Amino acid sequence: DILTQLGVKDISKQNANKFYKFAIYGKFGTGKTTFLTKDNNALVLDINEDGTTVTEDGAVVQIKNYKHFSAVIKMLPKIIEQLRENGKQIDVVVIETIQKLRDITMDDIMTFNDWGECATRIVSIYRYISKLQEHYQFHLAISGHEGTIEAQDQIKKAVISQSDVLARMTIETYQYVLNAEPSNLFETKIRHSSNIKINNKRFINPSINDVVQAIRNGN
Amino acid sequence: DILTQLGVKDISKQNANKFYKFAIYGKFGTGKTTFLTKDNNALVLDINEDGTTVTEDGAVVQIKNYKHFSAVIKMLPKIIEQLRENGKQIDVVVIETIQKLRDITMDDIMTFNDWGECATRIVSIYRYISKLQEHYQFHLAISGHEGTIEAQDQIKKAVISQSDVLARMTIETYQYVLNAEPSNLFETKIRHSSNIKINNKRFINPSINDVVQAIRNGN
Amino acid sequence: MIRNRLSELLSERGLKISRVAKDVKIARSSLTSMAQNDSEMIRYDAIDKLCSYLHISPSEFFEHNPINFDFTFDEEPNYKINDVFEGFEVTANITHAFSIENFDFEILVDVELDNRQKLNFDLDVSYKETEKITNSQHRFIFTIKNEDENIGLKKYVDSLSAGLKNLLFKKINQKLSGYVSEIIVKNIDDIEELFKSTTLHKEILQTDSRLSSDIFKE
Amino acid sequence: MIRNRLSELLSERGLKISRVAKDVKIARSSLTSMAQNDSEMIRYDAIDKLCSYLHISPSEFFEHNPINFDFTFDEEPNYKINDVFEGFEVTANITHAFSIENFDFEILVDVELDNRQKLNFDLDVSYKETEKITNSQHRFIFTIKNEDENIGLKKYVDSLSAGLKNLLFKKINQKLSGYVSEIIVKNIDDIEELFKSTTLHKEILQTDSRLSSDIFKE
Ligand SMILES: Nc1ncnc2c1ncn2[C@@H]1O[C@H](COP(=O)(O)OP(=O)(O)OP(O)(O)=S)[C@@H](O)[C@H]1O
Ligand SMILES: Nc1ncnc2c1ncn2[C@@H]1O[C@H](COP(=O)(O)OP(=O)(O)OP(O)(O)=S)[C@@H](O)[C@H]1O
Repeated sequence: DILTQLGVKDISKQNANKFYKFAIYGKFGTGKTTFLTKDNNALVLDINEDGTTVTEDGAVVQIKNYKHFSAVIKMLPKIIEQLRENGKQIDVVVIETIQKLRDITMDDIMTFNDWGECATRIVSIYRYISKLQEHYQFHLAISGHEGTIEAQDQIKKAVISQSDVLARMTIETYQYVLNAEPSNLFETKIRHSSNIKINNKRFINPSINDVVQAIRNGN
Repeated sequence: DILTQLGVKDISKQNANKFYKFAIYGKFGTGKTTFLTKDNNALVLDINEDGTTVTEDGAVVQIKNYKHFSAVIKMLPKIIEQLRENGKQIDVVVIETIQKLRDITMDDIMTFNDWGECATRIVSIYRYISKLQEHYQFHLAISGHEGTIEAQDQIKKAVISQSDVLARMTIETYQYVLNAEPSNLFETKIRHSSNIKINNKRFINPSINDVVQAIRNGN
Repeated sequence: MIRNRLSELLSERGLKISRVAKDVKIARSSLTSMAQNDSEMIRYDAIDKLCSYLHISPSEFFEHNPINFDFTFDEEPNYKINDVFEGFEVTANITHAFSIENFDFEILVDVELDNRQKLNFDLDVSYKETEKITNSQHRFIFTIKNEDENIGLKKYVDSLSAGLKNLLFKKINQKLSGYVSEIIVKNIDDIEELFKSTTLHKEILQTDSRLSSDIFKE
Repeated sequence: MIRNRLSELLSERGLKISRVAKDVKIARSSLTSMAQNDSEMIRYDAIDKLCSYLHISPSEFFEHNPINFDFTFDEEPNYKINDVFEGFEVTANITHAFSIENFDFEILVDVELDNRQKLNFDLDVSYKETEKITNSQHRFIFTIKNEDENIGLKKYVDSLSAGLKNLLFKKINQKLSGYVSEIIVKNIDDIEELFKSTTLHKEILQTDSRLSSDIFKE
């Protein structure tokens, strides 16, 4: 089959159960982490930080070194299967901070040559995670701090391009809502098929499931 | 066990008895130290100051030099065991002033290179205290002076990110109340699980216990 | 056909290679290789030291059978290999790197009897599938196309003792694995992994191919 | 087997090491090393000065026994070590830095009798657990797998005098600790502490491993 010999594949079947990636930049003290772990079915790879206190339930692993980070990503297939074995439910793998990934990769490589290598490390990680993402049915989510998400463009470009849904989480008693509605002031994008229509792009008390259901089924 | 090989651990069990860190920034004469030591079960590592008079009972250790500071932190495990052996109850370790930590670390390192090293010292301290924090079941609390808490962002960023609860204490007959309700004018954040709801984010005559109970059990 | 019987003799007595080597003053690596039939030559000194040490006559050390087999592989095989792409670089699964559409060739075997008379049997072997022995390793499986015409070859093979038969099967497989692996490595270019490093060619050489056929049952 | 008896003789007479060194004009460091059986060579001058000083014949200074033991460790051991991470850098607890999944190997012992005849015993030793002797220090514990086959070795060991037996046990342990420590240091990279500095490799070398088995009871 010349079709099979090349990578050509049908879209209707590919978009049916696809696991979307989610990037959430919620500034400070808003609930973007709560959002990621609200489902209580999450594995949090936090970096030099411990924000697991907010999560109701799930799995978690402190990352203290770039070497430690490389090991967990390489053995991630083996790890996820056993949590499912122990009976723990993992549907999403979360990296707590993109800025810390910049800091750790920089230490490993320690100029624009250095910055380009740092970008190369970041792009390589996403490609590796994605091939496993299709294999193990795990949603990926990365979170960062407002300062658009704060970082150097080469990274921002790569993150925004690859990310399916990019959202900004803000608090408006007080109501906490995730607003992905288009806007010049802040940049957001949700990907849905032509037939699917999002009547409301702001979600109050949001969870990864609710977003998934909105992007697969009618809002 | 591939799960055990890596640091991956369950969340429901991790958030059950977690000892939260508390950062309380206040203006002059707002009785911020009273709150931390009201429980009368506290060890105060005051820096170049003596505010133990407001406290009724507990153990206080004056810190006069960066070298003295390094020693107490390194031997802190051994110390906690002895005060508990003497029967003194220590549940919280308090550093009186973050600005003094900036001043002492600066003397030890004496440019942006100097500032970055000062930030490196501050981040390293928290990581060290945290691993003991899980081991010895001690709440950590740091306090500073309003001028948001006054400091240089690199420090502020690290403190706010790591701190579980950040609160501002103000006096409003006159009443002393800690307000962590969200607000553009002042920045506050309390971390609680989705199911837990804080009906009232302002606490009058506050103590560390009351906050702990509010963040674990229903407000 | 001839093989050393050292591995069996030591097992019945229970002496380990580590000890025997210390006493007979023969280096462990050489004694281990000679324990297997891998070595091609044996030094007269080794035959006597061991024979005196285990009170075994030279007869016992060697097993002989007058039969003798020869295998020749076609210089020109028919092979078609299609690159699969699919980012093999991330996960080291050979199947992603390349796929064999069809690889078929002939192996000529001459079973020389004890008498001068010899019999000629011609085997045609073709690719069937690539089995996954373990997650990280695979074994190409090749099946003989014509077996009914060469049924007589099987009668000569099973006549050998079990130890000789296991040796012969290792020899036919080692050659096959070298033949197929060498052909593939040339047609497909190497791909180095992003994250020590295992290039595609090294993985292909490591890969082993074992013939699956009625004639050979072990 | 042979050891100096200086430590016992001085204790009975009650003389301190410092006074003896000042009188016999031998440097304290050398006399202390020789008090232990650590030194390999002894100068004739030392044997006479001490023997004249303590009115002891040369016979008394040395204890001898015709028995002689030899130990050989496998060149190729089977070892699996898994990095544990968990921020060892903060608290110096080796367990956090690395964990041994399984480390097993063989030690070959030859008990040569007074007569030319020698007996060969083969010991297989495996990892069991890492005991914590003190909060800052640990001792890897290894247990002999087969002891019933090598019961006879124990009968030869306890036949020695207590002083010789204590010496032999030190020799078997020192070698084991060097062997296991050297293997681990290569597989695991060093980690330097944040807060003089104690790197992981230095801690691993300091760590000592003591064999736990019925054969050796002291
Ligand atoms: N959907 C929500 N409804 C009401 N309050 C919420 C909601 N989400 C978050 N909060 C509040 O915010 C707290 C959690 O804030 P986090 O999730 O830690 O914020 P974040 O922005 O993800 O993280 P940092 O560390 O503050 S940048 C909760 O305990 C609530 O006080
Ligand atoms: N014709 C349209 N009407 C309404 N919304 C639309 C329309 N086209 C796109 N959108 C919105 O934009 C989403 C798709 O954006 P994309 O097609 O991915 O944008 P793009 O600019 O082609 O690609 P990047 O990756 O963002 S540069 C949809 O899910 C809608 O939210």
